[PDB]
Amino acid sequence: FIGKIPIMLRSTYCLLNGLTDRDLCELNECPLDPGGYFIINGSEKVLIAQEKMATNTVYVFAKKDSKYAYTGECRSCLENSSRPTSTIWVSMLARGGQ
Amino acid sequence: MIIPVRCFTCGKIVGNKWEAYLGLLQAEYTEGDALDALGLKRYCCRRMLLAHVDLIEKLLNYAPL
Amino acid sequence: DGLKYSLATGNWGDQKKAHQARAGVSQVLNRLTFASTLSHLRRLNSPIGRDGKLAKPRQLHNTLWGMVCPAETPEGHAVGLVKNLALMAYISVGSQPS
Amino acid sequence: KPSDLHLQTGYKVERHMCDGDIVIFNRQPTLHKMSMMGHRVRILPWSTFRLNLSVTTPYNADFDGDEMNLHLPQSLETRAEIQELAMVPRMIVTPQSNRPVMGIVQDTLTAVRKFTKRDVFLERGEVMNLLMFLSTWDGKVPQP
Amino acid sequence: VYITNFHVRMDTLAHVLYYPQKPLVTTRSMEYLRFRELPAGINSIVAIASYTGYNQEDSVIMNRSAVDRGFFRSVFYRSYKEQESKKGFDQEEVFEKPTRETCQGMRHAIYDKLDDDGLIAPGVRVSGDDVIIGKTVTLPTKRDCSTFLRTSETGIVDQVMVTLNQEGYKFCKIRVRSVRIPQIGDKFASRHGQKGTCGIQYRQEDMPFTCEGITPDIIINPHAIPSRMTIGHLIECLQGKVSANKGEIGDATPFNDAVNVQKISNLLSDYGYHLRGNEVLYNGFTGRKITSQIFIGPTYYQRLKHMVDDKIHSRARGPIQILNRQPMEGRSRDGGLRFGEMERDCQIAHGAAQFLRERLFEASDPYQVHVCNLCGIMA
Amino acid sequence: PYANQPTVRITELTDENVKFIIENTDLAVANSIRRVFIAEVPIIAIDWVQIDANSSVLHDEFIAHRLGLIPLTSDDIVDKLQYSRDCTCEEFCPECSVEFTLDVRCNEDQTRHVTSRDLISNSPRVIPVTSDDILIVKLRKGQELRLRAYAKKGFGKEHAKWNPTAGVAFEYDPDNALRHTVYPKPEEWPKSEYSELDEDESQAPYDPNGKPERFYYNVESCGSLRPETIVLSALSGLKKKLSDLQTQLSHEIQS
Amino acid sequence: MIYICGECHTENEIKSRDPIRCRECGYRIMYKKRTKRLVVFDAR
Amino acid sequence: RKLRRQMDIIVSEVSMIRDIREREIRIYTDAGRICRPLLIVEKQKLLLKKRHIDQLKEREYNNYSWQDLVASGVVEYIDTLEEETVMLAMTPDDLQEK
Amino acid sequence: DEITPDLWQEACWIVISSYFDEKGLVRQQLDSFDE
Amino acid sequence: MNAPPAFESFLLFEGEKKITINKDTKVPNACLFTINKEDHTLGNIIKSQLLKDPQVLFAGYKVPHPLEHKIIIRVQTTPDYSPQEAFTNAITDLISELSLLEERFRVAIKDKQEG
Amino acid sequence: KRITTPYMTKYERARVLGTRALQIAMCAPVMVELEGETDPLLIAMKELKARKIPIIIRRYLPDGSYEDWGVDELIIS
Amino acid sequence: SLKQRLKGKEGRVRGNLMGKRVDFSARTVITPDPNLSIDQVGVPRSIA
Amino acid sequence: TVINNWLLIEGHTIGIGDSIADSKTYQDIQNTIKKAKQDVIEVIEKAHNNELEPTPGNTLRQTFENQVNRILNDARDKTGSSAQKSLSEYNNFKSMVVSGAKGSKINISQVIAVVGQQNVEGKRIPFGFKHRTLPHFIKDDYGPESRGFVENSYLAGLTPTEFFFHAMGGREGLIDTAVKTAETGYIQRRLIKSMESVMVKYDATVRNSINQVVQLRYGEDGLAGESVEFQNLATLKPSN
RNA sequence: CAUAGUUGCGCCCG
Ligand SMILES: [Mg+2]
Ligand SMILES: [Zn+2]
Ligand SMILES: [Zn+2]
Ligand SMILES: [Zn+2]
Repeated sequence: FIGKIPIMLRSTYCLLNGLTDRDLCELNECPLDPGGYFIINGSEKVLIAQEKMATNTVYVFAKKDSKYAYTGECRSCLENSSRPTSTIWVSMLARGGQ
Repeated sequence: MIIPVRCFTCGKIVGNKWEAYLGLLQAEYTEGDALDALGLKRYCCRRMLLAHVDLIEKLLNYAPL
Repeated sequence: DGLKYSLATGNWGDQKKAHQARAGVSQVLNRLTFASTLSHLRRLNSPIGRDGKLAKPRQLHNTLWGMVCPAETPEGHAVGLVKNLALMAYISVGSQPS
Repeated sequence: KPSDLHLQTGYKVERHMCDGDIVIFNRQPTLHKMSMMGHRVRILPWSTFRLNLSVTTPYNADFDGDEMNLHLPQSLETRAEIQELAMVPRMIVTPQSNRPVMGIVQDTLTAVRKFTKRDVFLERGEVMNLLMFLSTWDGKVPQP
Repeated sequence: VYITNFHVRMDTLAHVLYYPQKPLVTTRSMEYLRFRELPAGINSIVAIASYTGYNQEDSVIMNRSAVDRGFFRSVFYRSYKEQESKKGFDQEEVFEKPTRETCQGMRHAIYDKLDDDGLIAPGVRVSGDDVIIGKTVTLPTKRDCSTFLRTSETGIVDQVMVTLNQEGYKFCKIRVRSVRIPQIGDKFASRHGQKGTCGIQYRQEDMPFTCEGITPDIIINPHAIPSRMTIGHLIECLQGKVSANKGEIGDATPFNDAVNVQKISNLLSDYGYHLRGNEVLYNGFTGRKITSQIFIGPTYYQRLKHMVDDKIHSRARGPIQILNRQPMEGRSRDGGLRFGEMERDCQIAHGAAQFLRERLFEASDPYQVHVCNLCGIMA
Repeated sequence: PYANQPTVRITELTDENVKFIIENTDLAVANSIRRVFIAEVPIIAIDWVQIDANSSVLHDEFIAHRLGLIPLTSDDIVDKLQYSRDCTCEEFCPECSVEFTLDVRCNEDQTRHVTSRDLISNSPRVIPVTSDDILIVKLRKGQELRLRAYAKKGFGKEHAKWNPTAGVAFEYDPDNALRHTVYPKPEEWPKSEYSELDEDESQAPYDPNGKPERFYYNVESCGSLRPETIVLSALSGLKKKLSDLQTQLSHEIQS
Repeated sequence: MIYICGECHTENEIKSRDPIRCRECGYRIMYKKRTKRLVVFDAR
Repeated sequence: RKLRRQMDIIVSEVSMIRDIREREIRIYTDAGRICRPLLIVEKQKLLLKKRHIDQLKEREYNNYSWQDLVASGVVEYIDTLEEETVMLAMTPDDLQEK
Repeated sequence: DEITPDLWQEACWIVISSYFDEKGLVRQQLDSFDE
Repeated sequence: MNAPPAFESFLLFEGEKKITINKDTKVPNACLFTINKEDHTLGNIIKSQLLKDPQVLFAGYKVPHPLEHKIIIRVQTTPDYSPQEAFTNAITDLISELSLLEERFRVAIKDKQEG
Repeated sequence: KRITTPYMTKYERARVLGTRALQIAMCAPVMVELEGETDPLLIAMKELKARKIPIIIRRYLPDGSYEDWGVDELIIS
Repeated sequence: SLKQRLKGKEGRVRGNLMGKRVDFSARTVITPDPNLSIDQVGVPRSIA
Repeated sequence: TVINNWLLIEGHTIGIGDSIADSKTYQDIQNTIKKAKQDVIEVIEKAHNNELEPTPGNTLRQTFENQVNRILNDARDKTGSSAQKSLSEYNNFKSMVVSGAKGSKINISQVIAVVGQQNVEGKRIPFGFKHRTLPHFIKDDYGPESRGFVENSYLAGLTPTEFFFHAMGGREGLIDTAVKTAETGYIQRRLIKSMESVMVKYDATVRNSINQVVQLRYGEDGLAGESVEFQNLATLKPSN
């Protein structure tokens, strides 16, 4: 034993998985309840999807807050390993310097 | 929930008609003809049986107390 | 406890580094109407971050067609940031490229 | 104990607010003098604040969900100050643009546009019913 | 009805409508939201017309008789909770109805409604100050730490459950039921953003009425529409009229050219009505025909969670703060109102210096100190 | 300087509704009459619901509200019954109220429909009107409902449960001869069932001398009272109101 | 006080000194029995 | 495209974006991408035929589900990145008419 | 053979009904957690 | 919370007069009848009957507030016919009309039931 | 050397009415005739119209000096 | 910190001296009423 | 009070019939839109054949989009004018607009005839995709429909593309209200604290808390803003 | 009459 993982309701390992509406009525569970949330200390907690820039991809932008004409960046990260996502910039300096 | 006793707007009794209205639906009437068969001529009363949702039947699936 | 604490508080990262952690990830599920619950479950959050100060994402971009609700945002200081999925919107669960 | 209820001159009674007491009324955000104005209180038997419709426009108020704040002056000096400075009739003309701040509003404005059309005509019963609501009427029914 | 098993569940806040209805004018997509089986709102005969003047500025006149018939009546459920525990061994709180002399101080609220366990049994009227959980912490006699209700609530204890907590302590949750009837100030909305408050409630005879004896349930202000341009509202009203006469739930899928206002008008005209939905109505007070005719018909309205009892409050010499000597919100909203800097400078613009002094100092936190004239420091 | 000589012609009479016409009368009189129909006709409706026990899926005051809206056959009993606030007793007696009892125990697998049939009065001359039958609630196996209640005199002004009419259709000048209303395009408007115009016509020719008369009525009873009895009770009640007002005015003038 | 088990609906008296548990089911959620005090609702 | 529509090696939600002008073929199999179903068009004609609708009319007691529609190569998932390389008819009844 | 333009109005909603019967409206959370 | 007692829109209070008379100083032979716990049901009909009287120079009524249950009826007359006299005559005429109407209605009920 | 306006300012009217009403509320003697008056504000208004309030306004000029005006010395706005 | 007790818009200055909570103050929802003069406000009985 | 009590006798309402126009009006609107879209196609042809010459101070793209913008603007204005001339004397939209109590002429033209061009940051809808506003259009399409010209009224209902572009415009309006509420009062609270103490002293001079003269007389005349009003000087304009 | 932390994150209303 190493610990306890909260289980999303109606997920493949939730006890309400696969049961018919008669069973859910027997278990005092609404058959129309969509599920997809956890119960933490009796509070129904739902996780919001978080939007972020996609990884491992070349993006050329125009940094106006710098001395660079353009910056090519790429947030590089492995498949489900090394959570630190190493971001690289390859940047063309401004030509206006003189 | 359950059918209202009276039509909210006019007060016509529409509580003794929900079960009969479903019985007529089993007899394969149109919804309009079923309501006309029950004498609901004002569309205030027709609103009830046509738009009512009967959730009490669902709540009678759970166990008592 | 750790997972529980995060799902209790919505603070994500080290518990000790919760001062600098991202917050507002996990939320108490909104149970006032069934449609409200489904809207909360199908909700997406775009953080401000360093990207936010560069380009304004509050506007409804064209690539939001058919993937996210064109008119559903919380009015106030979260217009455009908090969004809700289109009805036939499915998120890729990922797979091995091998 | 009636001695504790007995009164003499110089004593003070914190009486419940009754009709005629002056109250300051405002809505947040406050943007000008007309957003915080004095009114006279009227007891009404339900659970909201009431307004004549015209004073909604200086407050920038509408009855979708707006709630407003009411303060009660506690001294006769403050009450007189609100009476002589902050009452809405004194605040009709705003010095921001030397204009009236409040005017006729939606239903009244359309209804009076209809009313003052050249082809409006009122029989005896209608005019006699209408003149009941004219407070500053001397009681002379005019020559038709 | 937010969920089917709401009766078993005990959430912190819930609202349930007495008589929900699936909308007469629906969309195909609504079949798969399961909104047809868990509706939120009622179809109501709405007449779009100016009247005595209580509907103006996005307000609503309601049929008092309809509300007497259960129109938009709802229940608001609270679920309080409290847990017994043992902190060390110097104390152990315990559920039991306290007594005046067994405890070293209690509030004037009556404790003779609980049982021996100190929990009120379900089915008893409670007030905004009665005691629901008689809990007493032992003094290292004892000190009462019982719980009361919100000051602005008067319901009935619906369901009292007792459990062992995660650690193994007898703890209880208590549902309290309060029946909310629509009243003046309650917020209602269409499915088109026409948010409005209940201006006033008229009985059925005072309301206007058609030749058929039909009164309207709700009377909006027509001036809501031109600036907003919510023409889906009007088309919904027309389509609902057609649906209710025809006996068929009308389809309002947006991008469907099979339905346009022309066909709806032709179908409406087939039932002996004005093809554009207008009708001649009679003044409820005088019985006179109204000079103009009134657009009217069924439309799906929905009562929002906001009520005046939730928002109404007033402060007069209540529980000031322990640090700033200023009002704070305790058991309720009863912490006065922040006299913000905007209001301060507004009063300065008014020139009402005495009232401003009264607000900021003489009626907020008046204090006095003693200062030595020689140095200048408070002594 | 005197009131008209109004005449009545009854076009139709059922146990559900009465349709008739009043002529030689003023608009205000007719409108006040339909106001009295809706609001000021006294009937007997359930009030004071005391619930001994409840195991329904519905909370208690839900059931009390539903029982309040049950109509009761109160044809002639209502005359001899006094208002409870006017009666002198320990708050309830046969001269101000009628007792009702209900006790249903569903220990059966089938759903038990608690209807108006199950309501039991102590006085047989007051019954539920439908006694199809009005559904009150549905009970599961092992679920019961036991309560008693009373029913007392009152009129629709106090609460709509005392409203005896299920809609009072009212009309006058069906051809718009007075032009009290102005159709922007009268061609569009369907004719009334009391209209007498032809098909080419859409309005009667305007009369600058007409007055509202020939008011068409259709009082549809909810079922509590016979509609004939509704109209008779309404006229008697309004007569009583004006006579009492005259008595108070006589006191005021004498003072 | 009397309590009703949340699983098998067993009526049973439980003192306020012991852990709460149904006396032949082992279940650990109770419900207080309805009060026997008189209650009146106006039908309005 | 044939393999994904047949679901032989490539599972659906795997996005294949060809930038013709840049001569790039980006294949994406990671999680987090957002996709939706779309009906496939060929020779200005739908691959959806009346027989599929007939089999879906008796969706019960025949067990022809949406998964068979995807497996038969009639409807396929498309993400925002792929949508740039899609000429998407609004509706078949008018757009692909002659 | 081919869906007629008039019958297409029924056909698309039959397809969408089959889709939601297969999937439901919370496939995101459930599938993500299962993965 | 602040909902009024619903049974108090028709029922009087202690020392509350159902009707009071006040002479109106603006115009001679003009008086205001303030009637408590009454709606338009009496004000409109009494105003209509008063207007039919030829000696009534002016007759009107108003509700000062719909949430309140007062009605103010202003009656002004030629200077030979008191406003109280006009009010009494109007009520007597309405009572006679309602009695006649009830009698004719009962006769019509009997005729329709038999025929 | 009186340079302030003889017209009483609105602020001066407000303050003098409030202060005199507070005085009358403390049973100050009334320097005007009153009939059936209980609200001190109305009594103060009547005394103001009669110009019999026993108060002198001291207007501080910005230099530091001042003028003194009786309420009767000032023209009522 | 001590310095944080004053700075911002919620300290003892800008949060408690340029504005603060005040007694004898109520708030609630507004509704229209044409039968009141502009200088009049209806109030609930409970607040009064 | 008087106008409300009369309005009970009169009554006022808005309905569908107030939004419907005659068939000839719809036909005129359709002719106008056909002609305008043909003109836009002609302008695109001139741009494609490189025979559109830029106006000065404007590049060729700017001149092209200005031509298209003015074409669509005058099309909307003509359609709205024709719709307004069609309004009956009983059309209650015209009642509410003529009174000025609510709405405006542009609202009537939008609901009856044409919603018009939807703009983002004062520009037509940009190519969020590669040279496309949506996946329903060929690349490099500057037509009104592809560039976000809603050509159906609210009564007629918007097509999906038109609906999405209108949603984008509404989103811009909402963000504008958001930043307005953000900057609501910050400027004002700065101004008020800079000028809190500036008052009029009893010498009729305007001074600050420092007692420094800012104006010898308030507003250079010593007159309040409550009594002044507009007049015209008759000895300025006329000839000698 | 008198007694019930902050200090933040989130969220609801205008
Ligand atoms: Mg608002
Ligand atoms: Zn009805
Ligand atoms: Zn009795
Ligand atoms: Zn058990």
